[PDB]
Amino acid sequence: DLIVNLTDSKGTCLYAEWEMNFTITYETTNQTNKTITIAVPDKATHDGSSCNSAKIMIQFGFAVSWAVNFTKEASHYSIHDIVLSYNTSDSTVFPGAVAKGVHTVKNPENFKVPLDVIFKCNSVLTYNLTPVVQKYWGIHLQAFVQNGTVSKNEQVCEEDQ
Ligand SMILES: *[C@@H]1O[C@H](CO)[C@@H](O)[C@H](O)[C@H]1NC(C)=O
Ligand SMILES: *[C@@H]1O[C@H](CO)[C@@H](O)[C@H](O)[C@H]1NC(C)=O
Ligand SMILES: *[C@@H]1O[C@H](CO)[C@@H](O)[C@H](O)[C@H]1NC(C)=O
Ligand SMILES: *[C@@H]1O[C@H](CO)[C@@H](O)[C@H](O)[C@H]1NC(C)=O
Ligand SMILES: *[C@@H]1O[C@H](CO)[C@@H](O)[C@H](O)[C@H]1NC(C)=O
Ligand SMILES: [Zn+2]
Ligand SMILES: [Zn+2]
Ligand SMILES: [Zn+2]
Ligand SMILES: [Zn+2]
Ligand SMILES: [Zn+2]
Ligand SMILES: [Zn+2]
Ligand SMILES: [Zn+2]
Ligand SMILES: [Zn+2]
Repeated sequence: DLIVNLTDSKGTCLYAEWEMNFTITYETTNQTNKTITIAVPDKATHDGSSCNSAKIMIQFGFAVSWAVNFTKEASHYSIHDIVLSYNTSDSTVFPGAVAKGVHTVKNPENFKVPLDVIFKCNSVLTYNLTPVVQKYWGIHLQAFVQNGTVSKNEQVCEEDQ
């Protein structure tokens, strides 16, 4: 139940509510592969998150970090540069991994959301980024919150129709 509620001295400047998990395939011994799913729980930290161009950063243990960009007035703010980094030297989640160190998968998505609204999509957005399947859902989002108060006006993703 990921919640990132960033505030300044005038109120909330960024609100994010969502759920995500990552299905990762990595190489294992004797020329094999292992596929695992990591559900990001809450216990995970949001260090580095900030309200130019407000970002969210999520860390979970040794293994996985995740980040996203919000850039204002690319018409009128873009959700961009979604990046997942995972560390296969962590036996805790990647047991039997051949490769060591960090791997990074980039998401080409560049999504558009109006200002002064809250973006809502409780539905599952799936991005197939081999070797990683990213799933996002239960999303309530507003970057660049004005007057310290989250908007009451909703923009709903098409998947919710
Ligand atoms: C976010 O935090 C502020 C201050 O901590 C609080 O007033 C508000 O209810 C929280 N939730 C939002 C803005 O959705
Ligand atoms: C990952 O998310 C999808 C979509 O919400 C869900 O169907 C699946 O059960 C989740 N996997 C785990 C291990 O929680
Ligand atoms: C699967 O394993 C092969 C070798 O068996 C390796 O070359 C390949 O990179 C692995 N793929 C993934 C997604 O782990
Ligand atoms: C996207 O975020 C990265 C850091 O994660 C930052 O360096 C970059 O400037 C951001 N994108 C834009 C268009 O500013
Ligand atoms: C990856 O994990 C291993 C073991 O947990 C650790 O030695 C290494 O420093 C980690 N790398 C990063 C960039 O966190
Ligand atoms: Zn849930
Ligand atoms: Zn809510
Ligand atoms: Zn905090
Ligand atoms: Zn670990
Ligand atoms: Zn890799
Ligand atoms: Zn590539
Ligand atoms: Zn009205
Ligand atoms: Zn449906």
